[PDB]
Amino acid sequence: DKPTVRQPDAVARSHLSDFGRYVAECLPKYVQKVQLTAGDELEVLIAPEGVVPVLQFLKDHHQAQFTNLVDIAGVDVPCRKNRFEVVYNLLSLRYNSRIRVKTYTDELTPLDSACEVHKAANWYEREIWDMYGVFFANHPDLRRILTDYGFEGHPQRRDFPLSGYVELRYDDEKKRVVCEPLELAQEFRKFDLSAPWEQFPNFRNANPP
Amino acid sequence: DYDGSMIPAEWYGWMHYKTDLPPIRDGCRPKYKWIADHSENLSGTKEAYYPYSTTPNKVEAWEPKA
Amino acid sequence: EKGPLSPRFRGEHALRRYPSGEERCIACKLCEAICPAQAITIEAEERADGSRRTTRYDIDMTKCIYCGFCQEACPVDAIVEGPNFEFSTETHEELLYNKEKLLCNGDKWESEIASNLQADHLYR
Amino acid sequence: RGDIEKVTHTGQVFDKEDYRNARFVNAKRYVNENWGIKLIEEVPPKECTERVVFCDGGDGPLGHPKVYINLDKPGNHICGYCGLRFVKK
Amino acid sequence: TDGGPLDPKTALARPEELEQRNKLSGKITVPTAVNLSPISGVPEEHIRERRVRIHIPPKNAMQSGTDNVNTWQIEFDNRERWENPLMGWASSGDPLSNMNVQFGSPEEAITFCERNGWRWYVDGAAKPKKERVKNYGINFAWNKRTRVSTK
Amino acid sequence: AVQQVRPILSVDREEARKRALNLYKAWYRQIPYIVMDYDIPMTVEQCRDKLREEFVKHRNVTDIRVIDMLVIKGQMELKESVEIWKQKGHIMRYWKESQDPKPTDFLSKFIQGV
Amino acid sequence: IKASTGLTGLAVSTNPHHTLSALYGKILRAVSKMPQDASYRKYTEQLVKQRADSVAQHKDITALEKAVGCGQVEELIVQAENELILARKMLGWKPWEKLVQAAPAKQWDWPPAQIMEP
Amino acid sequence: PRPLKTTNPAAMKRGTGGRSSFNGIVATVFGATGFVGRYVCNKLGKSGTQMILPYRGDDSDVIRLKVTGDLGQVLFHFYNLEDPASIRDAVKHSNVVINLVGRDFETKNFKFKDVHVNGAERIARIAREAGVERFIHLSSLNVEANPKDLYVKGGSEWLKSKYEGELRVRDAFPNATIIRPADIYGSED
Amino acid sequence: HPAAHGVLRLVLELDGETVMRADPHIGLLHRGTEKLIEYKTYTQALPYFDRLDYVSMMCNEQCYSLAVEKLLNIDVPLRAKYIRTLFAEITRILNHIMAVGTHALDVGALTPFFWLFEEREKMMEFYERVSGARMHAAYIRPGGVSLDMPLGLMDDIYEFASKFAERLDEVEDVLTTNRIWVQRTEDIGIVTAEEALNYGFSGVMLRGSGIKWDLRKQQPYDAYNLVNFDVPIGTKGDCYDRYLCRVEEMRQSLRIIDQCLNQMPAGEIKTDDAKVAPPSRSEMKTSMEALIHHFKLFTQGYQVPPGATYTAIEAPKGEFGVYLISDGSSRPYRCKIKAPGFAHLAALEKIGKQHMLADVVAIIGTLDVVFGEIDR
Amino acid sequence: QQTLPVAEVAQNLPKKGYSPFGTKQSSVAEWSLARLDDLLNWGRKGSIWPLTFGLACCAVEMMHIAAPRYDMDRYGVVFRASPRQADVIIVAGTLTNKMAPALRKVYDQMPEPRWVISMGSCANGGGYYHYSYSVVRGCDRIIPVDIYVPGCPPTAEALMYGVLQLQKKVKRMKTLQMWYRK
Amino acid sequence: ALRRDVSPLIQRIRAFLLGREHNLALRFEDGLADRTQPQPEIPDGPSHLLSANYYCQRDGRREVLPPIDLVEQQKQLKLPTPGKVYAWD
Ligand SMILES: NC(=O)C1=CN([C@@H]2O[C@H](COP(=O)(O)OP(=O)(O)OC[C@H]3O[C@@H](n4cnc5c(N)ncnc54)[C@H](OP(=O)(O)O)[C@@H]3O)[C@@H](O)[C@H]2O)C=CC1
Ligand code: SF4
Ligand code: SF4
Ligand code: SF4
Ligand SMILES: [Zn+2]
Repeated sequence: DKPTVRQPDAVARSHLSDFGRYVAECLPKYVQKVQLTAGDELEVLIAPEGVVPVLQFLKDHHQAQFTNLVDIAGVDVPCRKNRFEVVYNLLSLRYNSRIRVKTYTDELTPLDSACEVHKAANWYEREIWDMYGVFFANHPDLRRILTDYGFEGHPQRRDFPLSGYVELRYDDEKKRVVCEPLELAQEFRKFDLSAPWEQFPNFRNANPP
Repeated sequence: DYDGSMIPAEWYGWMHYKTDLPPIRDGCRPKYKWIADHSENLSGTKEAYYPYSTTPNKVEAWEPKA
Repeated sequence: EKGPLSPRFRGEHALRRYPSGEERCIACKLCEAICPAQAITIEAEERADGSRRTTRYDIDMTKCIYCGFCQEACPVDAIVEGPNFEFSTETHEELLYNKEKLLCNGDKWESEIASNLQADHLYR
Repeated sequence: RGDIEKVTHTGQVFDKEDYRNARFVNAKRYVNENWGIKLIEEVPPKECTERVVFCDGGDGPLGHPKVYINLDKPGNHICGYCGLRFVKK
Repeated sequence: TDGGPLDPKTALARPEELEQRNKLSGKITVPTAVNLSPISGVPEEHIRERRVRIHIPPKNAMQSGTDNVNTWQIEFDNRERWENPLMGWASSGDPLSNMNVQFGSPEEAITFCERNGWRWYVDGAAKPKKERVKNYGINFAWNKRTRVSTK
Repeated sequence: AVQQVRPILSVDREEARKRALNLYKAWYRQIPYIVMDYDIPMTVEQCRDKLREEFVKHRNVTDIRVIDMLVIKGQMELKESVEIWKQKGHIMRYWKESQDPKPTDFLSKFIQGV
Repeated sequence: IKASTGLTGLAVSTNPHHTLSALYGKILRAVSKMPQDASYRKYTEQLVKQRADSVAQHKDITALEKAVGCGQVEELIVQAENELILARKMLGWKPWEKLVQAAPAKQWDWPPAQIMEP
Repeated sequence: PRPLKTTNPAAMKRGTGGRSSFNGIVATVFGATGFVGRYVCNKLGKSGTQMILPYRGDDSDVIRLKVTGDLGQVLFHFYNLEDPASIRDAVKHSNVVINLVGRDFETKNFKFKDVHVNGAERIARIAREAGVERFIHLSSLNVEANPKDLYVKGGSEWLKSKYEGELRVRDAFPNATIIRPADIYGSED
Repeated sequence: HPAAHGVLRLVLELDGETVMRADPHIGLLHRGTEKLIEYKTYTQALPYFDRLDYVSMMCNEQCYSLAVEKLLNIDVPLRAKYIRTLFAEITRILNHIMAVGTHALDVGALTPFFWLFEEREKMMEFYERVSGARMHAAYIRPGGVSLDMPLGLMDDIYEFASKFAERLDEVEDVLTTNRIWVQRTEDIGIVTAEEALNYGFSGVMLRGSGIKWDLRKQQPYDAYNLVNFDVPIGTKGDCYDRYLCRVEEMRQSLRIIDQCLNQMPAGEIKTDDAKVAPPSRSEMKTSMEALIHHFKLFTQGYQVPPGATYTAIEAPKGEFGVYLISDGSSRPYRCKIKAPGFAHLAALEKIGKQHMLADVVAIIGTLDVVFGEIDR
Repeated sequence: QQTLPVAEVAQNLPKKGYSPFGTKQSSVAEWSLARLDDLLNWGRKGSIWPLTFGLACCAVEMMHIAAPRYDMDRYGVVFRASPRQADVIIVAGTLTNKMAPALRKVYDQMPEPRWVISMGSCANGGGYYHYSYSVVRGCDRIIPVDIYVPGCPPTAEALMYGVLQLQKKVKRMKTLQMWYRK
Repeated sequence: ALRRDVSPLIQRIRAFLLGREHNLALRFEDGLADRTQPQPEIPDGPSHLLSANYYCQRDGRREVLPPIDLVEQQKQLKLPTPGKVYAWD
């Protein structure tokens, strides 16, 4: 009746809802919460210790068969006490479905590596350590994968300046490139893109304490 | 010394197939009095460009002499 | 022989002006705010005759990406990406356009830009 | 050369002692000659009869947004966008 | 458990390695007041000189909306800028000057600042606005001065 | 104000102290190789001081977990230097040679400007 | 006999009926050790019976695959080899217990960093 | 209290000292292409100086110095040492002039008379006319009024010219600084 | 090294010519793309995705565009779908030509590079004719594409397609049945099916080894519902069949264009909502609401409701996904981008183990890795 | 800006001549060097060998310059791999910090006379990633640049126009004629 | 006549070599569509109607609700599978 609004896929929504509960019974020790996102995508919020167990369960159980691990995204949120969240995007070819597993960790506390369950996470975990600074215990060989050698800090934390602290230049005295404290000809011009009027009332009262 | 940049804007569209109509065969071309004659790209030359701030300085310093 | 291109081609920039001769740009600064590369810097001041106008308009062509968002956002078609794509220089400094350089292009290329806009504005 | 001491329409120029003129010893300083402040001043105002008129820059969708002007006051009235002047007599 | 073979790694591991495999499961205690300045990678010079101001962003007087002041923030000191010699842009060698982070309460903001070694100082939280009557009928009052001469 | 946490590598400060010393061993062993295999001005005695100078930076560190992380990162560089993945430029980056001294006295800073 | 599995590096299985029967038999023994009220024990125990009987019920692998769906017999074995690993591994984790780590406050709150008024 | 030559704020010291800073110094390094010049120019570029680098030969030799500084802080100016009109153009805006012009041997167009004494004088004399505040010159350490040869019958000409060039420099630009190095080394030497 | 594509740094451990260990040192093209996106409005961040997977230009936009639409909870008009799907296939045909063209150079053959890059030049006239740029069109946008196709384009799209079969046959004659070509590819870099699933493989790497998987068929997201086409599958999981899959994909994609060109309807290009998509310029000059929305959509951009989503597409390289998070502001909170080649290069440690350089060079091409994907 | 001569005014101007030094040399020795200087420039001008750097998505448009549509090879431009035989380097892409020491070395290994071309915004001034924490803000920070080709990516013709600018820059070198004055 | 192609004899020779009749890759002005075309009249949208078009119905942004908690929304209110089985084999 209204073309602009996207049509929800109820059949896919129905299966994910019930199977979402199913996981909650099988893994009470670890599954803190299960929620169906507005995009009709399932999210499974687990405790930090339940990473390897839960991932194993989804990959090996007949009903889950989430054989394919697609991503490991890291999210930094300084507000929260355990500022770093880690999200696994799994795909199940046999059942043609996607599920998300989220977990939270602090700056220091290690996060059990999942190379075992899905050893596609060999580099994804390396990236997460490099970008955010989340350490992964039992990893084969944790090591920076993206940033420069000897780059100090972890750039993708929200508490890291956009331009970094040090630039590079060539110094003909030393016959090599040298690092100096940053000095920009034109600053990054912020823009205050903040709306003074709330637009989405549905989320005003959301998340009661 | 032929350059790709010697083509005046009148014929430029016709030369890059933007139009099938040469400047003679179209009357939609304007003839404003502030249009300028074509010019090469002048680099490595005494006639080249060089940027400069286009704003006069904002803060005036107090003059002791008066 | 060269080309072919299309009237939508994005190239070097140029500040147009009205047929009267007055500059189109009114220093609304939409182009600055949308420029993904932050390649635009504008400083505006109440002109002597009292019209909203720019005392500064700089594009850092070594920072622009020729996306074309500036010409879509301009409410008066002041800034356009002209047909020119042959403006390589021999010095980095010569690639930083200030308003006088941009205005000169808008006069050198005026005939062709006005023809592209006419043949293309309806789509846009 | 001449261009160094020329003063642009925005009103800026390097002082004859300012070192920044050094950048122009091997290049030129294009100062645009078609000053918009004078070309618009040249065009005469448009006499009208109605109390309010509109200017759209002259070419509809290729002009500026349509704005309406009120001509009750005596003085000829400038358009915000294009700078054209209107007057009722 | 069940018959199925035992893991060679744990089955053959010496008792010492199993022991340290246990206490590395651990759950040891550590004090909660920590400083992560050594590992955060900030240059030492910044950590010593630059203060951090916990504050609520100021409401825009030219608007009535408020949902853009529903957070606490951190902004660093306003170090020097200078005119750019070539084109006249604004220039600065102040990476942290660009910075901004959001928080839910000053306690979290202080907690975050302590964990990174920054020196901080909090602007006084705006006291909740006192109740205002704002009655309409008083605009038309018999003997009071609140009567409006306009409309 | 104490909390329960998961250890990083060690369980006791003494074990942490033990790990840190090993990192000093491996570096101190490695300096003679780094001088040979990198075209850099610095000599073994100068470098062996730089190792001492910087292990001193983290003089007041107390938390074992922080000491673990310093040793994780400290070890990572050594592997990247035991290998020559780090290039000539990166090794000399430990000296900040390009940056010239900034005077600390008030009168000099004032005259020099902020 | 299938000429080829159609998948690189997956070999046709000889006596898939036996290999499946052993694996399902093993799983039910590993699952048996789990506490009765564990929901995982109730589901796999229910499930593996539905797979196990079909393996014995049908003697033609093509008919077996239709009767069970869920891929070729070779994959059916590949699946079965997993829940041994899961069921065996999970006798050590004891997931059926209560929540190991109570969630922190605001740890799953979105959007973040908003003042909450008591 | 030394008077401030110009109070125009744009020509004052600004910034932290990095490449985007400004020393308020507008130098002119004659002979920047040489061995010493590569190191003088780079050290200036660190501070934020604006430098003009006159070059007599083809641009290819001097183009490598453009990396030393920042945008718009390095400018080249072709010049002929004999023609004063060329030199005035490169010294009419400078606060400092540095004269690293010299040779270890004679040429077909430039004898030690033309380079060390007549040339260096011309750069100094023109500088005083323009109004350069500072001036710097180089000379040998063993420089002497009449140096005696030691093994070559005509091996002392280079020092003789250097001494004479030193005096004419002090003659034309009386407050000129003179730095007398001895056996400089360190690469491309 | 020419075969490395100027980014890769393989620190090989050579026991003669055979490789015992390969260390793909990555990050020579890390440009912190995903941190810049956190500072840019959604529209300002669209060009960033043209740069990721820079050979599949309009396919990356589609992934980003679909992500924002799910959060915005809007639908695109019927016509815009066909334009999108049409240009997804044209991009796919472009990309496979680069893969086949580049892969041939690594082996040593030269002519297929030039015989195909002549057609590639014609194809990027259509990019230039609709978007105005031969590369990085920035054409697909969350509300649908940004402009209608020029009048008379579709005739020239047909004209190119009608002749493209012959061009692909001539390269096929010189390459497919060539005895030397088979030896340089056959049984080099075998990927067993069960290995691939565990690795996060996708795309032709997944279908090279016999797995029947294609997101266009399983999780359709555009006019792919309204078209019918086959999917190429390989049984041996080596370079050679994977090569054949790429060529066959270019045949089938040429089939989809045959249906797009005929089924294209007439209608609006953007979604109607002027609060998500800019309004027409003519309407901007006339109506007050259009001007306000134009003003706000460009300065402040549009507000996306809080939430997270993961959309993926069948990009030519593989599965390209974008895990986008929105915090209710005008800017994304975080934008993680799956690179299909990331998984592929992680597996190079073993696939090419116990092989020599001529084989490893071949494997690198068949992994089909456009860097910039791998380096965000 | 200096505008081009009008036809009637240009109708009188003498034919330009090939050499940019003219045939106005006073002496025989100077004139021979001038002509001999052209011979060098004609040589180096004719065969300019890029290095096949190809860093980022300018690199693709650096292939289409070698494609049949534009055919760099028509101008004597031949791609080469080793920096020893390569004469010109076309830095096309975003030179990140991790790369920066590698470009410097590769440039150094190139034998003189070596000219550098900067392709696209990335290599010109940092381009779209100018403010990133791991991007060298323009390759001119690292190596001298001789021609800047703007664009993102530059069109194939745009780069071709850039290459011809490098030929003209080569054509007017005064390597010999300035030795005489030296 | 209209196409600049090689002589008839070579065309036969070339045709023999390719093993198939050849269609010339090069585009000619006659085959393509003219570069100056009439101007378009792009249609409107479904919601350009003048009535019964309130944004409060058409809008989609304000209809998205927070994530739903699966476990609780039962309490307040064949084994399950993530979706429908597929034969990836
Ligand atoms: N061991 C040492 O270097 C010592 C230093 N000095 C003096 O320091 C000064 C610089 O040192 P250094 O770098 O080693 O000298 P170099 O020979 O290495 O370079 C000298 C510079 O001066 C230029 N030059 C030479 N003659 C002329 C001329 N007629 N006209 C214009 N320019 C000319 C050269 O330009 P180009 O090369 O382009 O032709 C070159 O750039 C020298 O004058 C030297 O006498 C004194 C004693 C010891
Ligand atoms: S084209 Fe895009 S990047 Fe370039 S100036 Fe315009 S808006 Fe900015
Ligand atoms: S958008 Fe147009 S009118 Fe506004 S400041 Fe930019 S050029 Fe001027
Ligand atoms: S300048 Fe543009 S086209 Fe070139 S590499 Fe950078 S983003 Fe890609
Ligand atoms: Zn008007």
